[PDB]
Amino acid sequence: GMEKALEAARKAIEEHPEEAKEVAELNKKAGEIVKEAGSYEEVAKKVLELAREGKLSDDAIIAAAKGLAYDEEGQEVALKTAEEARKAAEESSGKGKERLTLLSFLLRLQVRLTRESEDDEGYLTLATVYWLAAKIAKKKLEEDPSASTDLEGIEKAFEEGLEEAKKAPEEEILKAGFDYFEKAKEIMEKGNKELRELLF
Ligand code: NA
Repeated sequence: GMEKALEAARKAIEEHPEEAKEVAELNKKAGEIVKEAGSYEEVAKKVLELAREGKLSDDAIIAAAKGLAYDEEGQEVALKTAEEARKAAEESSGKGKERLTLLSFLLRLQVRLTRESEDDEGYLTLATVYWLAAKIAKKKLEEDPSASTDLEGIEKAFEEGLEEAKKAPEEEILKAGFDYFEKAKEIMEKGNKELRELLF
């Protein structure tokens, strides 16, 4: 059912092109900030450390995970940083564990999107559907506290949200796309602003 869900994501991009183009440009800006802050191994280690020390906010982690995964060679580094974040989050607490868990999840999610898309416009369409999956995944974690805050538990909630997202009605995916455009604009504006100050 992924085909029909992509069709509803494309309608949202056609019905709000100015917002979707802003998100796509905010995504390339995150890629530039991370690419230009130094080598991909330098930035990833730096991004992991700042996240482990509670200095990267949730929006700056979203932006860094995108920027580190928008390069094929970066995908290997982003995957390495994902496992390091999970092994560091397991030996951490509070914000350290929480921030590194998001970092681990978002790195692998962005590598997945980047691998499953052939250009930036295919990425924007697929990311719209994953945004609905995340909301469905979040409610699953909110309804069930026992659900593992662990990376392996969030991904299972995401897969369950992704399966339910492919089969959602047209208007549900459509409205989720307009919200993605709205939220991604704010998140990436603050996230890139914060990555800029910390990485240079
Ligand atoms: Na870099």
